[PDB]
Amino acid sequence: RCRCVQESSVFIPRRFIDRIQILPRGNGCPRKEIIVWKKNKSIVCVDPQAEWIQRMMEVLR
Amino acid sequence: QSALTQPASVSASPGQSITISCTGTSSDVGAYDWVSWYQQHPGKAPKLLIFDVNNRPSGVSHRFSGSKSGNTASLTISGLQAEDEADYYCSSYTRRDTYVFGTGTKVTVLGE
Amino acid sequence: QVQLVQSGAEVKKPGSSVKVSCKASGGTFSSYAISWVRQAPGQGLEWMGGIIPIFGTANYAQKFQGRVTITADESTSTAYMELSSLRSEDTAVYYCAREPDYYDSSGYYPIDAFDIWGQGTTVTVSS
Repeated sequence: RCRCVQESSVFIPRRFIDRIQILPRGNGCPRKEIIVWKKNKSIVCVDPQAEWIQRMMEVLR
Repeated sequence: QSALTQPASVSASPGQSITISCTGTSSDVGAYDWVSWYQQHPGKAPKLLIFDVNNRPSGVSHRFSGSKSGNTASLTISGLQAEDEADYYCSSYTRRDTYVFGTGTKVTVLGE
Repeated sequence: QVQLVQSGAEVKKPGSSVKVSCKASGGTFSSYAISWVRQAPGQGLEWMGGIIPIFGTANYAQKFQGRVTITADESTSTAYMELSSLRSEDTAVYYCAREPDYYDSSGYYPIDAFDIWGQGTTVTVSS
């Protein structure tokens, strides 16, 4: 089973992030899941579509 | 301008342990663990000693330690030696999304 | 050799502008943020502003808004700091510094600290 029920493409600035978890395909979920743990303790799922998240993965070699 | 409060000077004999306080507000130091410490030698660039209240980057000696209680953060230098004679600055991020530095503390090693 | 190489010493007249360069050597700007900090002679460290080159997002300290423009070219890993309307108080050493990340199997963790500092740039204002 996947962790995300919804996904947002909105830009989350560095100042509001605690951690970004990247979950690839498999382990119960067919899609790639990008989970953002915010400083305000809320957990936000981000669309692997968003340009800002694409630019980040592109550099995370 | 709205700098974090640090004592101007902290001094002790060689081998002693010293503590440097850094007082801010609930908006900065008091708001989160985004508090770091810097060592600056005369005519040199600052160097990171501590990040996230008490974390040490690779190369920084176990003699340097950090802690935070309320609106005050602290740096502890144990086994004080002549190489520790420098200026010390605390830093914090703010809810006004800026960084703010402490006024600085000159650490002197006292002789005989 | 994983460092931030800054442009040379500058001597400027009061009222003129100064553009300081900060090039990453032995690394890239990556997902890191780059901040600009200054230090007047015999005085403390002062955060001017910062930029996240990967998104072009820039923030400035209240005191420096309108006087300072911070830019970055991610393709060359070079960051710039332009300070206008120079005066006696602007005579200082200007440093660029990296705000790093921490990564495990648990994820990406941003670090609000300056782990890599440049050698500094001396900017002298004549009068």
